[PDB]
Amino acid sequence: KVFGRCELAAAMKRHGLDNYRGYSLGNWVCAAKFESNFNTQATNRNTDGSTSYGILQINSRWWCNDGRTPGSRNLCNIPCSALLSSDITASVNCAKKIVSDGNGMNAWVAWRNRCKGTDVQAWIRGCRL
Repeated sequence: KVFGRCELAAAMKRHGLDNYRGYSLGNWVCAAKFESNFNTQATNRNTDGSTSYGILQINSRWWCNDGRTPGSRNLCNIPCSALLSSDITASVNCAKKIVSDGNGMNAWVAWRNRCKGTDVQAWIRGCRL
């Protein structure tokens, strides 16, 4: 499913991400914009041979099992395919664990390079929330 900007803001808020570990909703919508372009079905293979999945591009080396990443940890205890669903619940629950890992949202390289330190409030401007 390709989400609208305010539609995704409202689904992320209902799933408890506004201000989760101190990151405002605008951070999360900005990260999804640049990681997947709001598309739940986005997959991208990485250089180490792992693959990143879904709206927030969660990676198969540490977080989900896709059956083709040697020595991967499956920390969210989920098949990576569950992260491509139009219902973002599994993506949000795994992202909560990732942002709690000690490095915060720096774990998402597009957040670090394109969202960190910018007016991220612009991403939810205009939405009825």
